[PDB]
Amino acid sequence: SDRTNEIRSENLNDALREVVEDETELFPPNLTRRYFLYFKPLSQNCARRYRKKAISSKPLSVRQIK
Amino acid sequence: AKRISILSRSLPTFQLILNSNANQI
Repeated sequence: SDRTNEIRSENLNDALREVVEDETELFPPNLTRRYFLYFKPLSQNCARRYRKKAISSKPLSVRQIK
Repeated sequence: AKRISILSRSLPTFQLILNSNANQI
């Protein structure tokens, strides 16, 4: 808001946004998030219904992981 | 000039050329 006002001051509504965006320094997305994101494997029950092969919910030993 | 181009629509450093009318050694 500050820089939009100051840019309107000298009088050098779309390109104004692209000017302000580049002219200013802001906090990036990461330092304003507060949530975490995880993935839940593909269930075998669901993969056997729509006819798909679930590589994810298949368990594995420690030797088999190459 | 950066603002002027963006609002009036790869810019190198601009050259300053000085012209004067004063004492001459």
